[PDB]
Amino acid sequence: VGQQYSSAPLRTVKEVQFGLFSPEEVRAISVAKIRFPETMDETQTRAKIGGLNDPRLGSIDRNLKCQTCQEGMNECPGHFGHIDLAKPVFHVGFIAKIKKVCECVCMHCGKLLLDEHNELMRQALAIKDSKKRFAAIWTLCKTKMVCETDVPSEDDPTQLVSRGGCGNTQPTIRKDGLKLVGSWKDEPELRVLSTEEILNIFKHISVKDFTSLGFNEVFSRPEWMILTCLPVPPPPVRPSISFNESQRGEDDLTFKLADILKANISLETLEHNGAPHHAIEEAESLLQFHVATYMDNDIAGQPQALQKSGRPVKSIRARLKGKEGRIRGNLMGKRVDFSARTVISGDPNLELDQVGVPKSIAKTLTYPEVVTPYNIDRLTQLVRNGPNEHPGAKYVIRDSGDRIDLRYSKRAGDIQLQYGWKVERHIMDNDPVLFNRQPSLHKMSMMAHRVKVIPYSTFRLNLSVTSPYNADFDGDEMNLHVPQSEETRAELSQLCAVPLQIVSPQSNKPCMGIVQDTLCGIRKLTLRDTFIELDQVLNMLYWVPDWDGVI
Amino acid sequence: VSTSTFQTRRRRLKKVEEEENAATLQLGQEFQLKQINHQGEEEELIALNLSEARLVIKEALVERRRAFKRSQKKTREKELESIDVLLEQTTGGNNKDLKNTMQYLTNFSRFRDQETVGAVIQLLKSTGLHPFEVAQLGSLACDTADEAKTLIPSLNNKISDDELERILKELSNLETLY
Amino acid sequence: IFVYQNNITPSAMKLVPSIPPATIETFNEAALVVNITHHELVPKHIRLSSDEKRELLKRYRLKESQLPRIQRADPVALYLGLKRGEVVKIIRKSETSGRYASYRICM
Amino acid sequence: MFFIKDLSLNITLHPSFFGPRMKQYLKTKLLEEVEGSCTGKFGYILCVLDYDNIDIQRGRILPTDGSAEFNVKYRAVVFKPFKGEVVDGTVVSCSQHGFEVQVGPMKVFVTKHLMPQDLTFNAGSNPPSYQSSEDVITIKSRIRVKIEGCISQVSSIHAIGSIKEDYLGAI
Amino acid sequence: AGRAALYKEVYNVIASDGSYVNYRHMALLVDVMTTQGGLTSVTRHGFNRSNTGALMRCSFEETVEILFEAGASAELDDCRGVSENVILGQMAPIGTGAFDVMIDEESLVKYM
Amino acid sequence: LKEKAIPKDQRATTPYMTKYERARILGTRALQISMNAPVFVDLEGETDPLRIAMKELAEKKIPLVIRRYLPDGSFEDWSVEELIVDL
Amino acid sequence: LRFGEMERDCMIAHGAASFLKERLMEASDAFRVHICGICGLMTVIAKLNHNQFECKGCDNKIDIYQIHIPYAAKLLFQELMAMNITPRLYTDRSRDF
Amino acid sequence: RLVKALEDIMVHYDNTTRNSLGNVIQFIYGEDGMDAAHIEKQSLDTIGGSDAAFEKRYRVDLLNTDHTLDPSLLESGSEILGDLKLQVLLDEEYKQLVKDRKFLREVFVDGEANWPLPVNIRRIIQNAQQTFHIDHTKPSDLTIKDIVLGVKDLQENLLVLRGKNEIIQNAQRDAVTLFCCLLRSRLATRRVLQEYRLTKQAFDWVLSNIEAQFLRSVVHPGEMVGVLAAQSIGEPATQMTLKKVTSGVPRLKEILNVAKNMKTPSLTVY
Ligand SMILES: [Mg+2]
Ligand SMILES: [Zn+2]
Ligand SMILES: [Zn+2]
Ligand SMILES: [Zn+2]
Repeated sequence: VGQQYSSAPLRTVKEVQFGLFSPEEVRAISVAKIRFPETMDETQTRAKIGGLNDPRLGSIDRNLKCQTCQEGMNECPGHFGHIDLAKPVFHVGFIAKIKKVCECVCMHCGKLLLDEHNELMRQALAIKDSKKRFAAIWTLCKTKMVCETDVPSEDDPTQLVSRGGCGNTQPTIRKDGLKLVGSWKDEPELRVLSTEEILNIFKHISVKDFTSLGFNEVFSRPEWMILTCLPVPPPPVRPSISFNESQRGEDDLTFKLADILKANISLETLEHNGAPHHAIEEAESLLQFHVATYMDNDIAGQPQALQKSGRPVKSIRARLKGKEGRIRGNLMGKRVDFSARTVISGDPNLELDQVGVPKSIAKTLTYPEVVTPYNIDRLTQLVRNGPNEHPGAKYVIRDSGDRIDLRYSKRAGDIQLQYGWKVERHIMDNDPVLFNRQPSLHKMSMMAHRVKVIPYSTFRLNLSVTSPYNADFDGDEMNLHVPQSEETRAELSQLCAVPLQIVSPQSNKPCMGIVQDTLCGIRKLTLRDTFIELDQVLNMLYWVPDWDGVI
Repeated sequence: VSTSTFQTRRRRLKKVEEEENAATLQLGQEFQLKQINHQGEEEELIALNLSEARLVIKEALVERRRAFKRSQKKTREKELESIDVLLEQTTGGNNKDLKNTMQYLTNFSRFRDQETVGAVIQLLKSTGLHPFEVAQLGSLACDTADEAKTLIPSLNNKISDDELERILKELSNLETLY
Repeated sequence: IFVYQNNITPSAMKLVPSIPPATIETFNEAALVVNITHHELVPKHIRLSSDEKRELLKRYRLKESQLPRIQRADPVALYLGLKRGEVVKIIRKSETSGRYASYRICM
Repeated sequence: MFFIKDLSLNITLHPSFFGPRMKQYLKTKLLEEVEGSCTGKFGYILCVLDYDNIDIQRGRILPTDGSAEFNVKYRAVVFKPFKGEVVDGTVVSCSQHGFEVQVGPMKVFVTKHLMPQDLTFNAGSNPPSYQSSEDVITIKSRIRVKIEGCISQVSSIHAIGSIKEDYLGAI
Repeated sequence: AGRAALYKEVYNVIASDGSYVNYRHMALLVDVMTTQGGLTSVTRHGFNRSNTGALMRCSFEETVEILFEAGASAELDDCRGVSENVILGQMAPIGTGAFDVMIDEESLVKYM
Repeated sequence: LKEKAIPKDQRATTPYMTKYERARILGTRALQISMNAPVFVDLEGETDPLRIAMKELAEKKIPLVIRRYLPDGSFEDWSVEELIVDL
Repeated sequence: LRFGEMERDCMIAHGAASFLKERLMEASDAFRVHICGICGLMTVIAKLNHNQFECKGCDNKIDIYQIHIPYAAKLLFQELMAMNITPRLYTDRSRDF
Repeated sequence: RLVKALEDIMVHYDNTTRNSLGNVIQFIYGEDGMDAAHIEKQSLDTIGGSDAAFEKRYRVDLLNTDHTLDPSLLESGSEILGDLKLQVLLDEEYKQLVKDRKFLREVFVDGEANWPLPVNIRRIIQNAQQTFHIDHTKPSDLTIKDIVLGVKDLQENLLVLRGKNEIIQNAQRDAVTLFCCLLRSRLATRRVLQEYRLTKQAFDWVLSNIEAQFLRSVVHPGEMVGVLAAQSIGEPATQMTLKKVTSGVPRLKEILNVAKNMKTPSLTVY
């Protein structure tokens, strides 16, 4: 979806490279230069200001605009803007690793707290693997706390050789809320760890040191854990549910970005102006807050920044969050088209795999059958028959990515067809469907059935496939899905068939016996006592479809 | 729908670097001597001088006017219009480029015999210069190196004044008349 | 092969793995009172040559990584003086095939 | 100068043409897509080579639409010009700020001030020309040109150049 | 002997109830529990930690955090797996998609 | 690397057709036949590409090669000509 | 109607890979994007009419690729970019394995 | 949780069972390469019973006036009495029955004979029985060279893995072992004629039907093992509506979590 041709060569994704956004990679992705916390209104004139949402990125309203690309909404993805912070500030969920990295390196000088001049260390250096290498190194040198200049070489403990200069003691580090703290060692000396500082420190660490310490020269270098500018999320990331006109409807997310921007301007206009220097920092701890809040707002540091009404605001981590969240709910299954739920009842007469489907649905649901010699007659027939005669159709689709409302268009009872077109038609009898009854506990709750189109408003099925899905008749509701690709109905009809799962590879046995009425009487009848007579017997014989035709 | 070639290096993200070109022989990373063949076998550079080209096109377009009928089953001046005919059937009808170049070549070639041509080739491919240097030398005329290596900068120190001198002397001999 | 009765000096072992090539294995009496391998619930594991190993690797197309693994201080592993890069051919019963032929590298 | 390289091509195909001349249509379609073409990479793809031994290879059938992709292995004659390079060609058009020359499927362009510090512009002629002591460049004249720069563009390589150096200019 | 006791017990869980599971099942479960080295638990601390497609991993509890640690440690997903593909709506390399299909230049001619 | 090709001799894997393979091939075919594809059988009276390709298999006339992949990074080419159908 | 996790697993069991792909693309999400071949970032300026492409700064008008992928994941990626992690998707592999 | 551990585990194309990474789990699914559907519960008649009845029912000795078969059974039966060339086989075969019983008695200490086994052979010879309408009052025609030399062959044709390499071959054998044992059990020579009542045809038909019905039951490389088996311990579990030790549901959880601090930890000293 996102129609109309594309000169673009199609491919598929083989690898996903997870790296970290460098301030310049952003400061280059970026079209627009976000400076204004006002969405739009050109001093109140409905539109947008060259500041936030579409200074030159995605667009609201059904109007083509968007830096040249036009195209318009459905088709357009976001185009990113950037936000230059005042002074560098911390990432939220990278802060644990920031601490655990500060603990392994000498600040002020920038290097490892251990070389190949120490076997317990050099032996962690053999540990090929980021996660446990970094781990062995952090466990290893979080104890060591002075910037050694000289170590006992692998000869003897007498002559210590020299490796790196400065020695300035390492302050043992503790975290507090959204700040870092050090204490250089009678009595310690507690000093706060300032961003810009820590930054510069990371930023003077050599490349090999990078590497061995779980960091990647091109896709993820330490500096980027401390943000300079900002990834400014294009419009439909944060979509405004406007109410016609003269209102708005913006997103909590957009309001948090306007909030951030605000805070940033506030700070900035103290570093140009008359700085109560140690009141400037009193506002930097706002930037540091919000930028951490728009990523995450459920930390340990209680303050769960609400937004004017009690609403906690939904930090981004909350959209990806488990169940219902993007992944456990949108990308691992979703709501979908060509589907149908209804009350199920049982009929003792349709072949195991048949499935009684009401008119209202053999009427509602479309199969897109293509336009081809063996069917033309049929297809046209339906078409003229129109979306109301039971065996009708609903849309014709032209080789020009163009639909036809088979209940609207003037040319209703007209249109000849076209070799290479598409009839979206009603649902015929013996058709492949993917019936199923959640909860999904095995193959046997999720099978394919041949359709039998019928009256009344109830799904109908075979008593003895009651145990596979496991549905009583106290009023159970069931799901139905419809094929779409020919080969879809293939996979369905050669794999998912209800008589394919008569023998279960779970207990190496049948999972679809006879039941209740049936069995109960199959016994009442089997008996020695049970002698039938001509009249009835005959009715019996005929009752059986294959009966060779012999008494 | 794009078109591919035989040597993709890693998308190291590091976009920058790839230099510009000159008669320091410096070509794109698509035209240096060592380039891998189609069956995977390393192979030198295929830089063909004028004429050598016209012959290539004529021929491979004759095997084309041949194959284009094997399934049908079920002199300067003159070459001009003869080939303005060959193309007239073999192309698709849009190669303004390809026809143009046919004229250019057919008029500016120095040789027109699969014989004299070869001759030249086995003459030049003796001083193992860049298959380019070769080519240029094999489609542009001269008298002294003073012109030669001036118009073909890539030489200069590579092949001596008097030996490139001989090679010129020989080339104005093998110069197929018109 | 050295057997200790109740314990060895925490600095006496401090000079075990510092005599290449040959190696050095501590052991406890009470750790050898009964046979590990003779318990009903174990099978036979088997040492392999570099050739047997590289053959298993080529005929299954496996990389070292892709192979199942066994600890080093696995009781069984000490039993056979297992080393880093070595490989056992576990071999056991089966209520489905009678015999199943397993493999493990050493951690 | 002219080159010859091995290349390939991702060509996709509808399940209609799964008939028995499929091969030739693939050939054809390739020739459509490629012949006379131009990129920044290689350059003016002139004509394919060796129409007989065109490398097919089986084709993989795409996951949903019936179509099938073929990676046509082929090889062709092509043409990419360069900086500092010398080539001579026939003139094609003339202005006041200079004159244009055609070489191969491509056009080199020369500006006035890329000509002799004594070469003159005669627009009082027909067709327009450039005058000098002995030289008289015009509509058709053949000239030796030093290509000074290439500029990739859509489906055309264009360029600029000079005749100011020695041993350069008309012939 | 581990894998063993392991099964036995997992088994008395099922046979205690009186049910029938066919060896191969829990047998597998258990081989997965053991192979990698010792006892790997069916839990977030457990198997999730390993090396699967980062993406696959983050369809299990520890989302955001995974993705963070993953993007820091320069991870690179093979995508050779269900969840991975699935997220990218590509055909999951399973059975009905464990193999490519081709037209055959040659044999196509024989059939006319 | 194209050296990832297991030559048609020294071949390895089941000569029979997997239910999976089959469903996917029958599919592919019916899908391209409803794509105005060329048939290679006589429609003894058939319209539905499912029935069609079914009766294109029973006459193993289907220009198709299953390129099977083997973990590490290999492939074996098996044409429907080649395979069998116990299934 | 919803078709998720548990269902996805059942259909994995039947092993019908394609049916999945469709049920969860052409029967729901679905969507087309363009990506650089240098940075898996959906940075392409899609000139789907005037036939130009580009993601300047990455200075590319040439090596670019169309790709089908559920819109939901289009979003997820933009979102993980919001949190400053580049999920650079690629057309081909290098690790081989 | 369960499922999310084995999603990507399947039978890759060499019948190895592996994960998305490549790491192997089972080397050959169900340690046999077989598929739960085509599998029914057959009885191993070689493992139970008294050595008395074993000797009786399986022993074939030509060089004996009471132990050779009564020519009523086999046609060429009196022109056999004391044949040194055949007794060479009969004894080798019967040596394999010996070896078997004591191998099966090794694996199944329980003594249990009734088991999950591919290819129903109990019936395949009933279908045969009433399919050729053979009579329990007339003579066979198979040679005792035929019988055991045919069986000897059928065995081989029960492939499961294919490579041309010793590792592979052997491993294969491993796998087929048990089934084999059942084969040798019910295609035994005393059986064929004394119990069943075969004929050249009948026997050759049974030979073939066994073979194919074998290759059918093999696991299809593709099948989604992981998700399979998983769904199938989740399925019986959800039905556990809950001997004084932690039983079921809770214990189960304990287990999956890597039960460290456990509830009822009995310990059985034999
Ligand atoms: Mg109920
Ligand atoms: Zn746009
Ligand atoms: Zn220092
Ligand atoms: Zn880019």
